[PDB]
Amino acid sequence: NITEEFYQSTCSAVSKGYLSALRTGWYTSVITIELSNIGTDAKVKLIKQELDKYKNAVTELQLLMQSTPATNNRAFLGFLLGVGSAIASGVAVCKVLHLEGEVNKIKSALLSTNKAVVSLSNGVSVLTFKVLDLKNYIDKQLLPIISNIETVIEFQQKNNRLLEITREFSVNAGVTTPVSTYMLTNSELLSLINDMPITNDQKKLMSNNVQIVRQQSYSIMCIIKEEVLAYVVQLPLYGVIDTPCWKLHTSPLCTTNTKEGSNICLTRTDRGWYCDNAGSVSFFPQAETCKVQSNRVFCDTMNSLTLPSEVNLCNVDIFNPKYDCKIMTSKADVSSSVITSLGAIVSCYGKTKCTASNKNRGIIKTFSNGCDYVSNKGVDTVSVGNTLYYVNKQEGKSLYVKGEPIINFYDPLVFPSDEFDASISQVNEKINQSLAFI
Amino acid sequence: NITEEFYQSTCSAVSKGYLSALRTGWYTSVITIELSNIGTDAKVKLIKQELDKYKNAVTELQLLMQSTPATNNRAFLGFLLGVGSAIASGVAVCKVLHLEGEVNKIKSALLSTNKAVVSLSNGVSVLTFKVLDLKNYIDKQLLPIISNIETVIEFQQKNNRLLEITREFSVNAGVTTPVSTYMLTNSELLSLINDMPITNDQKKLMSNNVQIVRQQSYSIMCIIKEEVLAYVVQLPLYGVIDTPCWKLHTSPLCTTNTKEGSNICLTRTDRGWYCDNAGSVSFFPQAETCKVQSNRVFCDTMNSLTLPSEVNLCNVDIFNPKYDCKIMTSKADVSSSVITSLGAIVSCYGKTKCTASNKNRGIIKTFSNGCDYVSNKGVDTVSVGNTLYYVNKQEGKSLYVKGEPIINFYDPLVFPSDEFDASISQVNEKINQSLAFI
Amino acid sequence: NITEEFYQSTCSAVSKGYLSALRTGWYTSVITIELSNIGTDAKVKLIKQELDKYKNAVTELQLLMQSTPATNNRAFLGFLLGVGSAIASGVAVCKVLHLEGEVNKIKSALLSTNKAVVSLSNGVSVLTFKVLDLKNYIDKQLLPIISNIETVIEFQQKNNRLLEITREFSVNAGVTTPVSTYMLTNSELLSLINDMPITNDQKKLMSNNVQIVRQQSYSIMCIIKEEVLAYVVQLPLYGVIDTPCWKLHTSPLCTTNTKEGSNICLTRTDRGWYCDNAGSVSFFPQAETCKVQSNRVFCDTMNSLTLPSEVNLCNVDIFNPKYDCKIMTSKADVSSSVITSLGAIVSCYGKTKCTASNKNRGIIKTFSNGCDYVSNKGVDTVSVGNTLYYVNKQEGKSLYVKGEPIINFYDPLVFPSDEFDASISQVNEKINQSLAFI
Ligand SMILES: Cc1ccc(O)c(Cn2c(NC3CCN(CCN)CC3)nc3c(C)cccc32)n1
Ligand code: NI
Ligand code: NI
Ligand code: NI
Repeated sequence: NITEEFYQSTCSAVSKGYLSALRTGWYTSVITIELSNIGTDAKVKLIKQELDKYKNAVTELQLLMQSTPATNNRAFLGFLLGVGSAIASGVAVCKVLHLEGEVNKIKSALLSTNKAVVSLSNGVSVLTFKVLDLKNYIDKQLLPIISNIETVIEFQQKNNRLLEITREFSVNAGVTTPVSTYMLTNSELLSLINDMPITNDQKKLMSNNVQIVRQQSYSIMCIIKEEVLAYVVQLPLYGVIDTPCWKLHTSPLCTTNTKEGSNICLTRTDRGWYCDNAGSVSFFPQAETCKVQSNRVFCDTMNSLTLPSEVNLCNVDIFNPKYDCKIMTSKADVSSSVITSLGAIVSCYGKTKCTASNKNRGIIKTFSNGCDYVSNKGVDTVSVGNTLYYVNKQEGKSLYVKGEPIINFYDPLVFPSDEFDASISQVNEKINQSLAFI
Repeated sequence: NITEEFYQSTCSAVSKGYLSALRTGWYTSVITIELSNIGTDAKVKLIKQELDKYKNAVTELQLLMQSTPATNNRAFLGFLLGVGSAIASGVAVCKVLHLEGEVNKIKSALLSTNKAVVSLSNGVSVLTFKVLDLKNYIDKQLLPIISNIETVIEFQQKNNRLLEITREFSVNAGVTTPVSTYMLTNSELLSLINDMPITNDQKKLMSNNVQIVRQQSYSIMCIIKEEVLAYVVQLPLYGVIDTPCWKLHTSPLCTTNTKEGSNICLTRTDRGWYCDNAGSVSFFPQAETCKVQSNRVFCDTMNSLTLPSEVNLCNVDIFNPKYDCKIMTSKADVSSSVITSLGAIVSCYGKTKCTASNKNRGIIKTFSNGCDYVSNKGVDTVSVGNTLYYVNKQEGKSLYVKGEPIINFYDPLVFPSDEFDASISQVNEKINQSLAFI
Repeated sequence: NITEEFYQSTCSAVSKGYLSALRTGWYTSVITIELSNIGTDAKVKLIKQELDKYKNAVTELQLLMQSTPATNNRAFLGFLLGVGSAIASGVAVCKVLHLEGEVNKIKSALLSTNKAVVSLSNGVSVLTFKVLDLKNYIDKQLLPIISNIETVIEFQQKNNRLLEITREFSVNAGVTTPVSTYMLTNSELLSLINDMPITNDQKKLMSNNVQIVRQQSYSIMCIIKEEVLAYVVQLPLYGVIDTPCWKLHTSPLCTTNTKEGSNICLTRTDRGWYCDNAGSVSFFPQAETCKVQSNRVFCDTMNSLTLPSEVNLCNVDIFNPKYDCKIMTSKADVSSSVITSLGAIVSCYGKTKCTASNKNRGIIKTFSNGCDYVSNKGVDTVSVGNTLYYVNKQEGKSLYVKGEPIINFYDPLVFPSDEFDASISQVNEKINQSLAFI
């Protein structure tokens, strides 16, 4: 049940009713492909051509794995975030696979089965998968060599996966995300998730959202040694599930004076996704880092700040004494809209045409200067200047919470007009300094 | 006919002569694939293997469509933009396809033809396409079952499109962009555009720029129901065509005093693409959101601000009284270049080596400290410090408009040196306050 | 030998021991595919179907090349960078290939061989490659037409490369990066690099890092004329190799007073990669633009500033008189971590739980309020609030350099709390102004 409240006083809107799925950790599995260490007619020539693609793929992956895997790591409020190393857990597992005897343990565990748990030498208990046995196919079906065309067809089919895995790694420098169906087919991933040491709620959540799991996973090319090709697939652990989440939408709140350039603006800067988490609130300032599936929101705690739950008071009383609510100030009174979950915020200033329309009937509301809001019931589009926005047509109730725009409480003569990483208190602090000198 | 003017007074350059193609709206088409609801030798075994890939693909897409489609939406002057919901129109059409009887209308309309217009239950008139009839192939060619190898080959060819469509959706969570040739082949797209309810100028523009149309389109996986696979392809509507566009390039303008750290800088912040549109100017602050093809510039109005055409006065008189031109200030006198359409802006400060070269002859100009410009006639590269820039070799005339750098009109002692979202008036406003106290 | 030093005084850490590979220029090669200008049974029907895919691909590429190739160009300290035109060199070479007689020279040079150097009409000496002769296959093997199935199989294999090259160009508007194995196979690229007019150190570096070369290259679709398909592959020139590089990591340094909101913060803004280069330092403010492979760091000089080597003094004495070290100030005392090459910086403020753990033993350190650091020896994870960071497990020694946090030297009453593009001197300059008025 999605709902939404718009706050006329602060030109912001909160969408409630979502359930969390937060990636809090990683699980590393080792996916393996067993390799073969190895007068012409037309059908044998096609076999030699496909066999050469196989050798080249192996040679290509071996040349690729002469270097340690790595990505590119750093050194509205997104600049406040820290800097992780996303594949550091997978790379550490991959580093263990280079120790002597380590690959042999995996090779031995997968001798009689395709699915095995192996505890590596450093105590890490990883699930191991043999997804393709090219050794057994090439040795039992191609080493006999003249032959037939159904072997040519079948060999192209079994080799194609190796060639595609190699292509993906070649244009991604050994590290891919999302994890394609060549790295792990849909059935392999589902059975991997089923055999995973996770709870029953996590298995259902991951199985019902495999496409999201793929986007939150990495495939890390690891080693080719002793006829074994191994890459680490690093899967999300969802350690926070089904807690309340809400999306804060903000838009500029300006005065609407007639004289151009005499207008002052403020904007709440704490927009993003918010999820209750372990007694605090996980705040994701760049809401584009989260993916929404029905009422479930998938985020990654690496792109979050951990905040006191009092941050929610900015939505009811931005002047509350318990949390210093974050705002920016400006003079730029430019018009724009923010499409919310259940409606649209319109910040209409100057001489801009701002309307809301219905498909069949056309314009049904003309906005006046200021910040205003329309629900998605009976509305299909919104227009701000030359920009047409379609609104979301999801079901749910909106509440318009009336209140005076807080920008009216500020005297333009002492208003600090270029504050970015600011708050209610910092702006009051600067006002009182300009007031002292006059 | 592309032309360019450089303004020495403000360290900026405008490239004129371009024609617009602005995505103002969306058109939603429903693309359908008709599905089949269904002792071994070598050729039959290959058929069973390909048939299993088909079942798995269907099963995979069905598991994928258990959730509502969505992307990731937000909550130099790009921070001023609003926030749309790019696939909200497609998702709304897709939501209608889940109503009872809706899929049946599409199935019936496409019974005797592959191209049909269907008015959905909510009055939306959508064009509908059947691009692949796997039902008829599997039922009339594979249900008879021993057989031959040309059936194995042909079935792999017809099934491959379904498998690739499924792969794309699987690593993109049901929403792809650009729209690949598997979603819609080049011929299907061209005939879709031809049968579209659009003007003749729009049909020619889209047909001559299909690769751009692909990049501005989305494919939204929708429903598998009653042996019909349907995905919505959401195509751009170019409601603004052939209006004048120009690209504003800006670069830092600093004083060139000898004492390090005594220099003050300003930079015009209104760089981006500008297109005349419906009596105003559509401003795209993140010029990387537009794609240039010859003299045609393709943009998306969702990444624009609608501005008074008086904003063009900042290029002739930055101190004009009709528009408050946007600038930032700093002390960071770092060297850099901006490659323009027809030349290069060089901001050379401190001890940096800045030159312009020709392929055959080498260095032909050494820049002195300040902001300067060179046309692309006779120039192939520009070097600022350890950075080599190739210049664009497109044809067209540049004009160097002489004038005193406006940074010279500012007294460094009262110059506000960390203004970002500022303007000419805001900076004068702050100067007069620091002047009052001294 | 990677090493790291943490500076408690400034909440920053430097990772030393890396070797550079800086793309300083571009090399343009012309890759060519020779084209053919051209009652049914089952095997001939499959041949006609594959032949139609071939015609459509040619027709598609011809329609694509009716426009000039282009990308999307612009107009912590990344905003200081200039703006290049990445494919301007390739596009210029491609423009020459449209002059009359130019394609014929290439066609003639590659008549008896697949590898040739051709000097174009404007004096550019480009290496030219014929990677696929579909003309000779279609004319000598398919123009004879009933036939066999091994021809159907072989023709699908030889045509597939053309179809995939066409797909890539179709969803990328004629410009791809990275350069896939369809544009240039691994062997073709290696032999291209070997025949390149570059030094022996550059050949080894590029050959041992082809996957990185691919990511730093572009493929530019160019011309279809006189049965020749030509695209320009634009390869990086690494003109700076094996100079020292180091990564600067920064994190917020705040006071740790008990009263909420009374804390002041500063953060060094000069984080990024740094490489010695030609007497200066190449600074890459967006460290995600560089790719690390073992101890080699690959960057692109287009995303760099050229700085005096004195910028390194900010790591030893941020108050040094030779370079004005860049900082930002704020009041936002939010907790976060920065994962470094060999450890983790923890900025722990307020009521946040901050710990460091080992896989087997659990929590081994609890951080107190302030900025602190832990090496990756014996540490596997770090937790700041609800965010778990895995640390990098690479080998190397860390040094903890003790010193008083410089934030303690600032009186909060005159501390400028919203400076972004600031420096040590600018902040002192503002403090002395607020001090004068009190
Ligand atoms: C890329 C970039 C470059 C330069 C820069 O500053 C910023 C940060 N920044 C500031 N900074 C403020 C400005 C005035 N302040 C002066 C105190 N009266 C100083 C620091 N205002 C901003 C606004 C409004 C929008 C987006 C970013 C903003 N980002
Ligand atoms: Ni829209
Ligand atoms: Ni360049
Ligand atoms: Ni991590």
